[PDB]
Amino acid sequence: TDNTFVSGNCDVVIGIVNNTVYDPLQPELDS
Amino acid sequence: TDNTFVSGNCDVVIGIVNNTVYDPLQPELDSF
Repeated sequence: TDNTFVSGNCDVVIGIVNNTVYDPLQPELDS
Repeated sequence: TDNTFVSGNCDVVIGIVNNTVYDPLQPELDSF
């Protein structure tokens, strides 16, 4: 999430691919 | 907080306005 920014939706970009975006805040709050 | 940064104080800026800056960490801490 720190190397990318959220813009629009996935139905806009032509050729978008699916991958897991790692959020460093999730494991810090879970631990 | 990610779209802006903290510089100076509210009193030293001319024509400055008041608002509520949204902190994305707040809703994440609500579940925590």
